[PDB]
Amino acid sequence: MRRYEVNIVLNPNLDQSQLALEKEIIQRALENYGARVEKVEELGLRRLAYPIAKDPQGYFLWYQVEMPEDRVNDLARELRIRDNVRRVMVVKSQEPFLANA
Amino acid sequence: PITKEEKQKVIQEFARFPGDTGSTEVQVALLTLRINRLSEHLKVHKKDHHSHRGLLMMVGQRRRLLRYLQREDPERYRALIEKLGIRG
Amino acid sequence: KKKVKRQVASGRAYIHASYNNTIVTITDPDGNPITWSSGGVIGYKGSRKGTPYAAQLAALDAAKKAMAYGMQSVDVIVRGTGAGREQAIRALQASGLQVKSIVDDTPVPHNGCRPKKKFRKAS
Amino acid sequence: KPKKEAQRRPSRKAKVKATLGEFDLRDYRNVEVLKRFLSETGKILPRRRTGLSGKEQRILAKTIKRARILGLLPFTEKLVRK
RNA sequence: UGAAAUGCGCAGAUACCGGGAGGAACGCCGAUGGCGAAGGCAGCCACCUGGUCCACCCGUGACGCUGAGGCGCGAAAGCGUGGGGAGCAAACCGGAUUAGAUACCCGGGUAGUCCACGCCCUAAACGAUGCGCGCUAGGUCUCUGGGUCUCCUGGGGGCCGAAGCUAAC
Ligand SMILES: [Mg+2]
Ligand SMILES: [Mg+2]
Ligand SMILES: [Mg+2]
Ligand SMILES: [Mg+2]
Ligand SMILES: [Mg+2]
Ligand SMILES: [Mg+2]
Ligand SMILES: [Mg+2]
Ligand SMILES: [Mg+2]
Ligand SMILES: [Mg+2]
Ligand SMILES: [Mg+2]
Ligand SMILES: [Mg+2]
Repeated sequence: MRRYEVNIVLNPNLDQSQLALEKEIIQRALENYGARVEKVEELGLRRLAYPIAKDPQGYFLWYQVEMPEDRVNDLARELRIRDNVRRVMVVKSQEPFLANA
Repeated sequence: PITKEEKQKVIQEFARFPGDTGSTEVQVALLTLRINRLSEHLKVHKKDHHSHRGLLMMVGQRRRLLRYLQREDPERYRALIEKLGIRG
Repeated sequence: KKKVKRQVASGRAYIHASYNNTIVTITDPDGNPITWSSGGVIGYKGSRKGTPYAAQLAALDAAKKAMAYGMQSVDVIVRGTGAGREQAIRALQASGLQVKSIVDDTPVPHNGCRPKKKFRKAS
Repeated sequence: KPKKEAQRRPSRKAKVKATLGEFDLRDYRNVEVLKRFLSETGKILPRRRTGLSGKEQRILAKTIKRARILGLLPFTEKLVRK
């Protein structure tokens, strides 16, 4: 079991009710595949530099999970089967690379 | 992927004595453990010729130890080869 | 209506320059075009269409014919690598068309499609 | 250039402020900062600029790319003037 | 295009805006860089896997180097079966230049380039310099780990050079 980070973008037209309903499903999805949501961060809505699915703005949800490697590339699939879900990108939770000054 | 803890386990099953971590006995093991691990991988992705290379070193690598051990104590030779159900 | 003298006041001015000919264009603030001229539109037939005049001169006709629909100020949009850049522009800066902005958008493939033999090396 | 060469860059030394201060290099979200490590266009700047070393840029880059896919940072933006 | 012509455009092309399908490669980073036994290898992400360098001195105890034959790997091209085929392009179709052009230039175009499995195995497959090991001034730049860290110690890449070498380079 390794940690990861799932980034997820959605539609801007959604209402607190729709989003809340999708997340609930994202979350449930994660768990169906040994995922244990450690954190989350609804930084939703930002100014995309390029229209994704023709829309110039998106919801940025970010989940950290300690999944069983063998599944990662599968969730990533089920997360991307939802219309409202525009893009998904899981990554390895890589140490800080403090750097500057 | 494994190989992080099990190791101790293999080491501890072959260490000719409390703390032995490098005797021929052990090496072979460790290396076999790796071989089996790689062999398996190689059946899935059959085109990873490179890894197929590392296979051959170890494959030869292990063999060599056995050839040394085989001449310097046939008594422990039988046992080890046999204790892994090997060669032929 | 008939042929209708439509007022636009503002729009685009796409300019395509290359080792062959220079095509200027006029459009409405929403891409839609109004009138385009070129080097071909005015006499010039051969390599004379890549002649820098091919810029201005066309880049005057684009204007003249483009001032007929109002347009007093335009947002230029350069493209391609060759000659005629800026000229087509300055051409609009004396044409009577106030120039809002000058932008470059030349499309360079992030490496896709094998170019024709004619293109391959550089240094 | 012409009689300047314009290549006279005395190993910088004490580089102004080193371009910002204390900001990770594997931040696939921290745009605010990344937006500075790109020319007028999402053109990642060279070493010549920025102010980074070996392993560093290998990362900064490996990051800016991860960013573009999230629609956070740009790949190619238009040029104003000229 | 050196000029041109074939070619494409009023069944309205080019040029601009929007949307859709598809294949292939993958900008800037990127380098005077990296990794690999060689061939060779660069969008990103995850996973499975090889090798390798360093620090610690902890374990085995000479267990080592080379390697005829054998076996496996081996750019591009080509071959077989099947798929795909955007761009490009042998052959081939025309255009033009020429004293003549089955050529350089130009407009199309098939195999091919693409993927799967199987076959071929060659190469300026070049560092044109087998592998390993020990020994013999330095300086300079650079990648990567340790360090009492802009200094010293290890691994790798370049530059200039002691002795020495070389027919010279
Ligand atoms: Mg026109
Ligand atoms: Mg590894
Ligand atoms: Mg050998
Ligand atoms: Mg081939
Ligand atoms: Mg074939
Ligand atoms: Mg065709
Ligand atoms: Mg010779
Ligand atoms: Mg130390
Ligand atoms: Mg060295
Ligand atoms: Mg020398
Ligand atoms: Mg000498």
